[PDB]
Amino acid sequence: DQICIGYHANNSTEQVDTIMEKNVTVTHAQDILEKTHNGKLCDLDGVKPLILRDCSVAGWLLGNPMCDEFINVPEWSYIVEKANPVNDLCYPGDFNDYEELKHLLSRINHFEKIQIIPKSSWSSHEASLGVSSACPYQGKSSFFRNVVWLIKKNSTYPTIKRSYNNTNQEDLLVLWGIHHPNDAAEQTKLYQNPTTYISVGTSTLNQRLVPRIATRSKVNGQSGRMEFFWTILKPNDAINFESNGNFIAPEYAYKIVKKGDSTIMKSELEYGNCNTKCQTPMGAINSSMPFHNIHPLTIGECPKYVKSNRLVLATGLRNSP
Amino acid sequence: DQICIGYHANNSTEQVDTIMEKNVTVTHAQDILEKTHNGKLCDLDGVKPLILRDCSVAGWLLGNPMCDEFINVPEWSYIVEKANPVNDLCYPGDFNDYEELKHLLSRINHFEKIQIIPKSSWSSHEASLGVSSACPYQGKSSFFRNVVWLIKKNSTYPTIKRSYNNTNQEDLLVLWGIHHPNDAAEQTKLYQNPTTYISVGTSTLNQRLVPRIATRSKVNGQSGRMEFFWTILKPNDAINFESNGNFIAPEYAYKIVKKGDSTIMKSELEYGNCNTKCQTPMGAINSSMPFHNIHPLTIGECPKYVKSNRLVLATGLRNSP
Amino acid sequence: DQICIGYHANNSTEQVDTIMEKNVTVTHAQDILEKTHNGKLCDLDGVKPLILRDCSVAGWLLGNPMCDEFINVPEWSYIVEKANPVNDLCYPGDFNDYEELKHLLSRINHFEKIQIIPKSSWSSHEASLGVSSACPYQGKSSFFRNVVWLIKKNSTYPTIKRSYNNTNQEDLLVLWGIHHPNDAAEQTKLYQNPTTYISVGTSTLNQRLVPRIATRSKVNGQSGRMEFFWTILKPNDAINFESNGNFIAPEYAYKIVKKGDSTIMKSELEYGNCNTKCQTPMGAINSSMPFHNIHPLTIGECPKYVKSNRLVLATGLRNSP
Amino acid sequence: GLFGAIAGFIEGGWQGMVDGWYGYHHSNEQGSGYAADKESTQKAIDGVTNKVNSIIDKMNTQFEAVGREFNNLERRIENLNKKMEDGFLDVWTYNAELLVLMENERTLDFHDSNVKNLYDKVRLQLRDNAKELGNGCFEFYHKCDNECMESVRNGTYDYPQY
Amino acid sequence: GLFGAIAGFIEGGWQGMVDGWYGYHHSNEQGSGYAADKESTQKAIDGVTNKVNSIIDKMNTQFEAVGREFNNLERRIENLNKKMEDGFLDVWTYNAELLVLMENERTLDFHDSNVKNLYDKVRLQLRDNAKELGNGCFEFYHKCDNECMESVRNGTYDYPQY
Amino acid sequence: GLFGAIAGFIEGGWQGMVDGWYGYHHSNEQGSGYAADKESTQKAIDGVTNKVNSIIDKMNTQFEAVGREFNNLERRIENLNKKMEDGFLDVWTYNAELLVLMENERTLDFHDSNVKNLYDKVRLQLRDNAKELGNGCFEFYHKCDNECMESVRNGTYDYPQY
Ligand SMILES: CC(=O)N[C@H]1[C@H]([C@H](O)[C@H](O)CO)O[C@@](OC[C@H]2O[C@@H](O)[C@H](O)[C@@H](O)[C@H]2O)(C(=O)O)C[C@@H]1O
Ligand SMILES: CC(=O)N[C@H]1[C@H]([C@H](O)[C@H](O)CO)O[C@@](OC[C@H]2O[C@@H](O)[C@H](O)[C@@H](O)[C@H]2O)(C(=O)O)C[C@@H]1O
Ligand SMILES: CC(=O)N[C@H]1[C@H]([C@H](O)[C@H](O)CO)O[C@@](OC[C@H]2O[C@@H](O)[C@H](O)[C@@H](O)[C@H]2O)(C(=O)O)C[C@@H]1O
Ligand SMILES: *[C@@H]1O[C@H](CO)[C@@H](O)[C@H](O)[C@H]1NC(C)=O
Ligand SMILES: *[C@@H]1O[C@H](CO)[C@@H](O)[C@H](O)[C@H]1NC(C)=O
Ligand SMILES: *[C@@H]1O[C@H](CO)[C@@H](O)[C@H](O)[C@H]1NC(C)=O
Ligand SMILES: *[C@@H]1O[C@H](CO)[C@@H](O)[C@H](O)[C@H]1NC(C)=O
Ligand SMILES: *[C@@H]1O[C@H](CO)[C@@H](O)[C@H](O)[C@H]1NC(C)=O
Ligand SMILES: *[C@@H]1O[C@H](CO)[C@@H](O)[C@H](O)[C@H]1NC(C)=O
Ligand SMILES: *[C@H]1O[C@H](CO)[C@@H](O)[C@H](O)[C@H]1NC(C)=O
Ligand SMILES: *[C@H]1O[C@H](CO)[C@@H](O)[C@H](O)[C@H]1NC(C)=O
Ligand SMILES: *[C@H]1O[C@H](CO)[C@@H](O)[C@H](O)[C@H]1NC(C)=O
Repeated sequence: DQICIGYHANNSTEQVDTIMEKNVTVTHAQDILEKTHNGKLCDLDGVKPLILRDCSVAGWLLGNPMCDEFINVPEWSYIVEKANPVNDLCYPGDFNDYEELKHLLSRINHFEKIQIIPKSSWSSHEASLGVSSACPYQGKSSFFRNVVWLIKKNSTYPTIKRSYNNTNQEDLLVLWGIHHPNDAAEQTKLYQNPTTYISVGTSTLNQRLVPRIATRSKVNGQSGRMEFFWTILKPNDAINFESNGNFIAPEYAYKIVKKGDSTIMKSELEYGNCNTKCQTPMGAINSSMPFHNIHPLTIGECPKYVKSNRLVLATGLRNSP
Repeated sequence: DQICIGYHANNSTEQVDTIMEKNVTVTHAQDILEKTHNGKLCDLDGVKPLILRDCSVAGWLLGNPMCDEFINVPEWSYIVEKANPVNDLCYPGDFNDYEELKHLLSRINHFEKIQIIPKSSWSSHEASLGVSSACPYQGKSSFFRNVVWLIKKNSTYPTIKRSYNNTNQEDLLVLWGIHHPNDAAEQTKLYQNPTTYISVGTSTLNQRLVPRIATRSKVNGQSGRMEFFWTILKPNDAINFESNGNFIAPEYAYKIVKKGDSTIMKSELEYGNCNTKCQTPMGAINSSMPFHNIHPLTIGECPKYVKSNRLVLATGLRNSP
Repeated sequence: DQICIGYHANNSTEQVDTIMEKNVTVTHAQDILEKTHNGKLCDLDGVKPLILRDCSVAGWLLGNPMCDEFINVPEWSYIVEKANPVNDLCYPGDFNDYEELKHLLSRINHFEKIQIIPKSSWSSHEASLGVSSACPYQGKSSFFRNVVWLIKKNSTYPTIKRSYNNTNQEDLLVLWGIHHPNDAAEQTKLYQNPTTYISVGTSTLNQRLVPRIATRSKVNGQSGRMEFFWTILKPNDAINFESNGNFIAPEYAYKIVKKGDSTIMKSELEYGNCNTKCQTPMGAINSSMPFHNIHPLTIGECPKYVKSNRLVLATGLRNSP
Repeated sequence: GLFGAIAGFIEGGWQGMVDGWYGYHHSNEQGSGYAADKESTQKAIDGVTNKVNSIIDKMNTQFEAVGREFNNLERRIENLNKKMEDGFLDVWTYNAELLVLMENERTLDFHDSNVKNLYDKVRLQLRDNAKELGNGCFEFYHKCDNECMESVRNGTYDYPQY
Repeated sequence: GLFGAIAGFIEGGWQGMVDGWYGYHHSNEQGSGYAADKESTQKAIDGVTNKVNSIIDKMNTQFEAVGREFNNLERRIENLNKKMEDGFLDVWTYNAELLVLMENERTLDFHDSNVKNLYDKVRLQLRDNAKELGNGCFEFYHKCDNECMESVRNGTYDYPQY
Repeated sequence: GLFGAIAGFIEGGWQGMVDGWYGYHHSNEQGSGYAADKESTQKAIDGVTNKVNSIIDKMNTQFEAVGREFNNLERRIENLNKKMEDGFLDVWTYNAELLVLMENERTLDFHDSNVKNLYDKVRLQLRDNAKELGNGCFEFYHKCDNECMESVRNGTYDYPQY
């Protein structure tokens, strides 16, 4: 008669690593790394992302006429932009402090577009011939829909003096621009006055832009340039414009209604018709694992990202052969 | 007859955590995390901090007339500034490369103010009517005490050409400024000359500022702006001014006598009448613990900051019930 | 008769540290920290570094006449620059976005110099009297060899309008500059025209520089300044110059033939006549240790840098006395 | 393993013991079979479960990357940003792999130890009333019926009675 | 615990043993009492003390946050700065908590081991001159007066003499 | 050490045992000598070798500093850069030192454990056919010639035969 002490064994082929030994077969183990995603861009907790498709943040915000899809976008959860969107600045140029603005958007979930300087109200200037072949719409020359490219009327560009008071409650994103022409002849041809400027002032802003003549390679058929600028007008504050020519005046500015957690995600993927609690640029994640290895840039309630191929914890004991 | 092997027990209720078990009662333990502070701002090793009270670094350095307390400050150990000091730029504007200057101060313990361009010495210009209602002193209009706001004399602002040679041994912080007026009428009213400039040069500096007209919201009763600039004049180097108007000339500059470990600490607290070897924005620390959890931004001989609520090491053994 | 169980001992005096005990003598151990270097700068995998000796990257690239050694440098593995090279900007001034350019060089192994605007081709201007005593060569006044300092001819500086098309395949680094003179008299004396400018344009660049008059301390015998600028001209793109005076025109630009892993290493050491697989600013490394403590800034196939004085792993067991 | 029991003096595990991690096997004239030791099993389950939750929880606070964009003449800070984000990933990847390796080793040894301790618990009861065979088993001097066997598993084995 | 002694075959500790971590209790016709084993106690004190100092010392070099200020259009680098400073706090907080958990576990086991080893030291002297009761105690075959007891604690227990 | 064998009940090592980490020494009428236990030695060599390679490999991915230059009015980001690079060095220096301390401790204990387990392996064969002297040695009741000694090292010691 005998009694023996012993331990469990089973048919398990799960393996774990230790410092001194790799691939130890164990009776029980627990994977803690999520390796799979659904390969799609999805709603984050039911709230759809802004998928800019072939438009950039600049195209969207300035109102590139190929970006009419985004003429009034509802609240978003995050934003998706391709690596090199084709519909950016249709008329070539720059967007001043562009990255700093994009950073500002990462804390914004909703814009509400409003008209601050009506197009009709420019009676002393021509406000309806501010178009170009670089920004086409349905076969015809058009322009950034949110700013108005003003030119001389009956051979006269009189001084502009406009002011807008932010009487609404929500911070206001105001965009405007300057036109840099090719030569002295083009300047007088559009604006008459040979030496011009745009002065912009707010509570804090103290700007004065002057156009800049230089001979430039053509880009989308134009050698002239537009340089766009922006500010955030606080509530009860007033923005003040004064110009001589070359002014791209605001028509519409964006009201900042909802501030919160957001992100600009860079991805080529389209909308997946889809819902998740954790999104990545490669696809959405649904798991209870404490870790994953899909992509570092996630949004939502996510496992922690690690660069591992494999994380498996021993729970049971060394399994016998 | 028998002999037994055994171990110590006692009345201890100290507990420690392990990976596999939490709240294990042990016979002896050692707390290593300091959780308490005295709630005060104190001298660091006997050397008092500069408590700017309701003034900012700009108010202090430019000599905002509400900041006379700091007209000649002795050596400091660290500096304390509120989150939003009320006595900043009394006349509205900007301070150019302000943050880069504040960073410079983190390596400075002592300034010694000296006069470089006497107020009396401006015989061709008016140098005693450079005041405003935005910078009041004892009921009367005053101005930043360290720079001189020069205006026209007998309707004439002749060209200024001044030079100061840094013949003292210690690097010199020189401050100056430009005045941006509201309109063409104000320009000639103060400075006569309609198109003006300030050119500043040193061994390395090659500046030329031009005033900037724009219509601006009022701030502290003014729509005009001041933009302040600075440099560090090395020893044996000369600073050279030339202006037409709009020049806010240096009177006093600061000598950098002591360079060393310092910090600008952001806190609402006042002076505690007090001495410590380790200071935080919430209070001072006195302990031999290797760790604390009070605040990450400390100055002095400090424990290492961690975000833990509790760090307790087992020294003794598992205590019996 | 007996049988005993026991363990190895030997004459070893190697010691290791543990948490609970320091300096434990063990029978066998393995050092894993490399502490030695050869004290020399060496070829990296047979490919020599560019040792700028007493020249800076600016001196080299602008062609400071004391830096003729580097007039045509072959492919390099890394670059070595002293902390304060004496042959920098011989004519005083600044180099715009200098650090951003140096960063660009860290991804470049080879430049190929080519002529884009021949010196001879300036028939309407004087192009051979653009020299100074600050940039001497063999006893005589000279100048940065890669850019041409153009001055008036028969008392006439007519407008310059030049364009270069990048028809070669490799990105092109184009350098140019502006001259800032001392006073109104010097301006007309060199360039005739009192108010001048340089406008530069490419596919993306939209520049317009204006010279800046100010009274400046002398530096290397000059109070006038040069400010140098650069761009990367893509292939098939054109650079366009227009100026009135004060223009330092390109003669030579650098073709970017090889892009790859490189680094600008700061060191006082000269060439060691030497080859290594891992280089540091203090010397080269040859070891199989996984770690070293020589210097953090290494190039090549290197052990990982740690700040330890000693890392030794126990392999054997506690050695007996 | 460090404690010598698992895959040591106890050569291999028991496919036949299904309801616990550790236990006993008996052989006598009435038959034979396996019985899990509930106490030591449950102790093991609590320990390993606390370990896993401790591991998950400690990794709770950990670096999260954010998108930041830079222009063509902001390459230095762009590169700083990249090195920063990558550096923290490398630090946390290392933490996670090393923790898993180290604790897996400790988990295997924990089990080994639990087995060694159950074996000793039985050894210290039986004293000289059984032969220690060297393989996990004790061969009794007296006959040990099911009630007898049960008292060994009880902790109740009445040594003076035999 | 891993070594089976503390709160294992030795059920509980001794409030009555006041002058050491580990030791002996004796019972004979002359009386009874506790005696600390000085050597194994002092060994434990040296180990734990070195551990604590090792732990404190390793955390000596560690990240220190510095104040850096940024303007309204330097939000990207401000955010980089914040993520950097926070990230290092998270790394060092984790290091400190994990080290304390891991070493606390090791400290408890160290003690367990020291007890098991003192018990074995005594067991290996007494050999078959005493009954191993199973609870930390040895019951002698001969009478063992105070001098006898002292020789067991000595390391001197003369086995052939009994 | 935790397992009580090395520098414990086995007082010291053997300069005379040259061809392994652990083994046996025998004494009988035919002579005496040392013999390495190949199996437990090789096990130790594999473990320590895997440990070292695991340690080297885990440190493979680790922060690398890059040169970045800044001008006189870029002091804030220069300082950020410096604190970043230094901070990661401190983190990896700490990782490397702590790993080496911790694993060195584990390596010493691993050996101790391997010795204790070889001693027990022999003890469990000999059972009551030898006196356990208390010092690593077993003194036999029967004479044990070289073939006898070899069977103890074999694992083959025929207990019923003696
Ligand atoms: C408001 C206005 O002036 N619109 C013009 C525009 C501007 O004058 C010009 O862009 C300023 O730099 O120019 C447009 O013509 C330029 C265009 O002419 C075509 O014939 C040619 O094919 C193109 O390469 C280009 O030169 C324009 O389309 O932008 C006309 C527009 O009405
Ligand atoms: C040196 C000087 O000119 N001081 C004036 C000052 C400047 O002319 C002006 O600030 C430049 O922009 O203006 C002062 O008057 C402006 C002031 O007038 C009050 O009547 C009114 O209540 C205020 O809102 C404001 O417009 C000034 O106080 O700043 C007078 C000062 O002497
Ligand atoms: C192209 C040209 O004009 N070269 C001049 C040069 C420039 O006019 C000047 O640098 C622009 O600021 O000036 C040179 O003379 C200046 C020089 O004169 C010496 O007599 C004196 O010793 C020096 O301190 C300095 O003032 C020059 O050498 O740079 C002559 C050069 O031909
Ligand atoms: C362990 O298993 C993996 C995956 O099955 C295999 O690829 C690897 O080579 C093995 N590692 C070792 C050290 O044997
Ligand atoms: C804007 O208008 C509101 C009331 O309509 C006023 O209170 C505010 O001060 C105005 N803006 C200014 C002063 O800049
Ligand atoms: C341990 O003790 C703390 C503080 O007394 C208590 O709040 C906590 O819930 C306990 N933790 C566990 C796991 O029992
Ligand atoms: C300033 O003066 C000193 C002597 O008084 C002189 O040596 C120095 O060169 C002067 N400054 C210059 C040249 O800029
Ligand atoms: C260990 O040895 C080193 C180097 O020989 C010596 O300097 C040091 O003081 C010793 N450390 C301790 C704790 O004894
Ligand atoms: C440069 O020349 C090439 C052909 O010689 C041409 O294709 C290219 O478009 C030119 N540069 C321009 C258009 O800027
Ligand atoms: C265990 O078993 C014995 C014999 O079967 C029985 O008499 C006794 O009551 C039991 N004791 C316990 C603690 O279970
Ligand atoms: C220990 O005690 C014995 C018996 O009391 C005594 O005779 C002997 O001298 C002592 N030996 C040591 C090493 O203390
Ligand atoms: C070991 O030794 C014995 C006695 O010398 C011998 O007869 C037997 O064949 C051997 N067995 C093994 C497994 O080596």
